[PDB]
Order: sequence, then structure tokens, then C-alpha cells
Amino acid sequence: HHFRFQSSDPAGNPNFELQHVFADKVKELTNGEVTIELMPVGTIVDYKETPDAIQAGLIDGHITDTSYFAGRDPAFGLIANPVGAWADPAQMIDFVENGGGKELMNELINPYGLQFIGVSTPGLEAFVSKVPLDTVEDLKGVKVRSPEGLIANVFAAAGANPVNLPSSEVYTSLDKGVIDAADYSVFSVNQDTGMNDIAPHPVYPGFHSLPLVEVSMNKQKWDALTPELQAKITEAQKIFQQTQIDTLHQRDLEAVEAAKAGGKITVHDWSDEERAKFRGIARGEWEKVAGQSEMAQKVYDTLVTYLKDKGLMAE
Ligand SMILES: [Zn+2]
Ligand SMILES: [Zn+2]
Ligand SMILES: [Zn+2]
Ligand SMILES: [Zn+2]
Ligand SMILES: [Zn+2]
Ligand SMILES: [Zn+2]
Ligand SMILES: [Zn+2]
Ligand SMILES: [Zn+2]
Ligand SMILES: [Zn+2]
Ligand SMILES: [Zn+2]
Repeated sequence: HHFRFQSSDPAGNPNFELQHVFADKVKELTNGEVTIELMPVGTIVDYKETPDAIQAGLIDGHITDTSYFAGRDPAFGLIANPVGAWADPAQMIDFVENGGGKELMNELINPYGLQFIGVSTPGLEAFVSKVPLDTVEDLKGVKVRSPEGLIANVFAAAGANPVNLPSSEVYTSLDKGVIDAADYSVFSVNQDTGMNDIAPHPVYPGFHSLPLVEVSMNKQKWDALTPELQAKITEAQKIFQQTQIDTLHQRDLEAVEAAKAGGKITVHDWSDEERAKFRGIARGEWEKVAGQSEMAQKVYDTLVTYLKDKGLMAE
């Protein structure tokens, strides 16, 4: 079997490169009986149309940002990045693999002719801040660069003042005082960009943005495989997932070490209690999204049940 998968990332991009692990491990684990051809974003079709292309047989799968499909159903946006839910990728991965998330993903994408194989992420983002934030209360009044939608709405619910800016304007806007803090990227990027130098109170691990990248394929083709090959492909995906998370973690740790060694940057790790408080604020916004569709309510119910059960949110 030879299956062509389209990525949401371009050639060159470090996450695209990490995705080679999925293809390589599928070939290794199946001793060649299944091969994956990994294609950069836009090779065969538009990044928002990969589901269509998969069910049609034009490509066989994708590795992509599930938030791209929020237009189909708000549930997609909510499950892809339930702002504030996670303090580490392991939490989200456990939610998917053992807490009902994978079943939700298949309920969402089987109707499009896709089988959800497994989850990955480009990383839990770190927060950029010029002002010292150790509690949720510290967010009140802070001008925070926030993407439109659930991220901005959660920061507003926390009493912050969201500001809408392109990524390329964040650095100068901090310097000029237009913003005091920002959503940007993972710590290693924030650090490399000089963000933490001009805004010397980052929060790491971050507390608000952890995007879900799905690995999914044509469900008819999936269903035609033997159990042992399905298990090997799921295994390959898990290996890719773990290699990606560990690689991201190491790069962040490198950057944090450099930040701390300079003696000026204070890296704040919010307590479990403060993170649980942030979940509670965010939950009010998740619930608004939950009311927008049946599947969004199901995502909300499953997520909140998981968080309460794990002691991550007030019972
Ligand atoms: Zn404080
Ligand atoms: Zn971000
Ligand atoms: Zn670097
Ligand atoms: Zn500097
Ligand atoms: Zn076969
Ligand atoms: Zn690690
Ligand atoms: Zn080091
Ligand atoms: Zn911690
Ligand atoms: Zn506290
Ligand atoms: Zn439990």
C-alpha cells in the first residue's frame, strides 16, 4: 500500500521535517508493506479542502490543523484548541487517547469519509509579558495581543484587553507600549525573536494555546487494512507524536536556560491552582461555543468531564 498524505506545513518547516518520522516509522514497522508519501501544504489541494480530497481519492490522508475546519462546525475550533485547558501536551494527548477525544474526532470526521488515526501538536505556546503575572488576577487591564475568536474572548473574560495585531507587529508594539503582553508562539520562538528580552516576564509553560494537529486518512482505505497493519500505523503515529513533543520540549528548555542565564528574565510557572482558575474562566467561553452546535456541546461535555475527573478544574 502506498498512501499520499498532505501536510499543513511547507517544506523547510521544522514540523514538516518532524512529520517524516510518521512516514519513516510506517515503512519500518510494516517492513515496507505500507509506505507514506508526505507532501507539503498545497501540493495537491488547498489546505482547507484536504478532507474532500481524501474521501475522493485524490490524496489518502493529511497531517493538519483541525482548527482549519471550524467553518464546518464550531466543534472543530473548540476541540482543536480549547483555550486554557492544557498546561502540557501530555494532558491533551491523554484526553484524546483515553478521555474521549479520539472518539469525538471520529464522530466529527467519519461523516467526511476520514478516519482519525492520532494526534500531534506544534506545541504548547509560552506567554510573552512585560509585566509580572503569577495569578489570573494579574491579567486584569493588561493589553494582550490576541488572535480573534476564542483566544481574545477568553482574555476578555479574564478582564484583559485584547488587541488585534499581525505577528510581524508584535515586537514593535510591545516596545512602543501598544501592548503589554502577547500570544505569540512556543518559548523557543519567543526567545529567538527577542520577545522575552523586551518583555522580561514570560509565562512558561504557557496556559492558553496548544493546537491539535490531526493525522487522519481515507476511512475506506483504513477499513480495508488488516488489524496488524492498522496497529502498526497507529504505532508509527504515536512515535511521530512523541518525537515531536520531545523535540519541542528540548528546544524550549534550551531557550529557557538561555533566558535565565542572562539574569534579567523571570520565567513564571503558574501554580496548578492558578491554572485551574484560568480553566474556570475559559470554561465560560467554551460554554458559549458549546451552545452553537450539537457536536460543540458534546466536545464541551467530554472535555469538562475529563478536566474535572483529572482534578484540573473545579468539580
Ligand atoms: Zn501577582
Ligand atoms: Zn499563538
Ligand atoms: Zn533558534
Ligand atoms: Zn536581547
Ligand atoms: Zn494489504
Ligand atoms: Zn521532554
Ligand atoms: Zn542546555
Ligand atoms: Zn509547572
Ligand atoms: Zn495562587
Ligand atoms: Zn478519572
